[PDB]
Amino acid sequence: GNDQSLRSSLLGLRQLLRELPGDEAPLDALAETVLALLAQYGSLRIAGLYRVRYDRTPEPQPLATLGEMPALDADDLLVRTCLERGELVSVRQELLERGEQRAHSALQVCVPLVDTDGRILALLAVEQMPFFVFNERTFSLLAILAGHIADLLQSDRRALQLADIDAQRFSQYLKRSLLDARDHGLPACLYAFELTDARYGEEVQRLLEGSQRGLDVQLRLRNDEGRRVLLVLLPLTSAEGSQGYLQRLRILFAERFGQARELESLGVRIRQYELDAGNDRQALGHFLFNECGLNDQQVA
Repeated sequence: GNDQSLRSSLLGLRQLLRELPGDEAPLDALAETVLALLAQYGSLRIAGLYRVRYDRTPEPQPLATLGEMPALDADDLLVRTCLERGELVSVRQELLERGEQRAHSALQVCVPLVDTDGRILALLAVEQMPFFVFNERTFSLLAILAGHIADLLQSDRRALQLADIDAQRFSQYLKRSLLDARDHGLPACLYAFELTDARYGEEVQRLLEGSQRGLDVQLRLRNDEGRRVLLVLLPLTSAEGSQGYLQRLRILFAERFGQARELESLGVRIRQYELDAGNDRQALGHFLFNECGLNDQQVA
């Protein structure tokens, strides 16, 4: 619902990124797009996007602006606090209620774009947004969006990392889904498909791999019982979405194989794990290693 809008925005951004020449710095090239996306989700009126250097200081000249963005500062406390802390920070509501923003010449909120490593890539500095959005629901969707954007921009150093790009993407997406769940209660779903019948194993895996679509990420593995397992993560997906995912998958299996066969008749054992906040912090381990028969060398 809300989840598909977010996913759609992120898929749009990933597409632009993928089409980018290659001599072009993604943060420079797509800055206006990133600012527009942030503006749309936070109903922002006046804002700026700034590059953040390797020492957590911002470059004063904006990559992009929205509305009548002022020049920055000299050492604005909100700007400093945000980059220091690597977290979103806001002024107190009462400053806005008093009308004290023009005098005091202050911002309203600062949002850092931090990847799954805790690397700060960019700063969103908001001068103006409507009072009715100056709240925790909005601040939270900005933080969610800023993190996923930062992860997508992280589109280098995998040209310097040793792992298959597919394993690298699954690992990053999983960590991010864990943060989305722990920090904001956003849902995601992991499906594990264990292929127990070696006659159909090959073609089932091919069908499953071929089904991959927008943001879903997969990892091909062998478990401790000798059997192929295909792990599928559905980021930013509610229960209605992840249940719908399997319904589509069953239709696909029916096209390919018997309409008179169910997936399970092909030796497919399905296991599912909904990521949560109230979840056990060790329960994902039991799912992955034990239930799925995997190990911490294959999933980390």
